[PDB]
Amino acid sequence: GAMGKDIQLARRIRGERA
Amino acid sequence: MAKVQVNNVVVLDNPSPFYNPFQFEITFECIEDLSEDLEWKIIYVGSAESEEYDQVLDSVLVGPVPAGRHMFVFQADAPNPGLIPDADAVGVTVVLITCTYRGQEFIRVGYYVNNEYTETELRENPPVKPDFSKLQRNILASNPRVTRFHINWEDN
Repeated sequence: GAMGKDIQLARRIRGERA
Repeated sequence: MAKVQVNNVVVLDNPSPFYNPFQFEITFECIEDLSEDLEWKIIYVGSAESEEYDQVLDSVLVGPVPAGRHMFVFQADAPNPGLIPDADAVGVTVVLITCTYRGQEFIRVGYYVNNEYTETELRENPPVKPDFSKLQRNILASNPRVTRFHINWEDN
């Protein structure tokens, strides 16, 4: 499952929101 | 050649009730004259278990202004508690303020929002199910993931 919360968020911030 | 360079961000919504509105006292320097409206948006990761849940608390539109370094004060009512999963609700999450000019995002304050119970008992031993009503958003100002980009504020 998505246990790595940090990296999930890192995705969205780095360039996943846009 | 950017028109807005956000510099400081004095988050007021430091660890407070999850039903307290996200309060961001951002100090940005409008580097140039503006043509369109500036779209600061707060995007609360709806699920740090699934990022596509990213919710939108508010978006403030600062119109065409002839530069100027100054502070404005963001606030936005909390997200939908039903959107957040267990591991995210009583866990780490991010709420990013992507300043979006012309639909082009040029900054992203990925403020880690650590959602942890308000009541000491619940911090002592977090209830298996997430209580968004007992939930306190600790906006990790010690960990602002600021990702800013360069956009064409023009039509070039």
